[PDB]
Amino acid sequence: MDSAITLWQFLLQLLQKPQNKHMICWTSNDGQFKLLQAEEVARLWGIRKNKPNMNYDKLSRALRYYYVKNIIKKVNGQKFVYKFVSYPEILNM
DNA sequence: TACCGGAAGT
DNA sequence: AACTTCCGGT
Ligand SMILES: [Zn+2]
Ligand SMILES: [Zn+2]
Repeated sequence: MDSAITLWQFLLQLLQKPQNKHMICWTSNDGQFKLLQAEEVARLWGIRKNKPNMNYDKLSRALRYYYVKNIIKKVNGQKFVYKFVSYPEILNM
């Protein structure tokens, strides 16, 4: 009985609340964001999905799977920085 | 330590 | 399917 929330939706959720700006913030006005506190975001994700051993290593692997899906891409040469391929298009399905 | 995609588990 | 868990190579 966990949250049916998706990982990219969960990130979008954190990005909506100022309370989480210290751990994840927007770095552009076109979908780019940065995991300021990557392990903290990962622990939060594990609590949500009920995976106590969740860490940034495995969360990042999930993000890498989004490259193929064209949901999220990596911002090359910028640690912890990623970009939503089509934000906010992904919010008006 | 970050990032990457293959392979297998849930 | 959408991750989760490992692994070895850049
Ligand atoms: Zn639209
Ligand atoms: Zn390794």
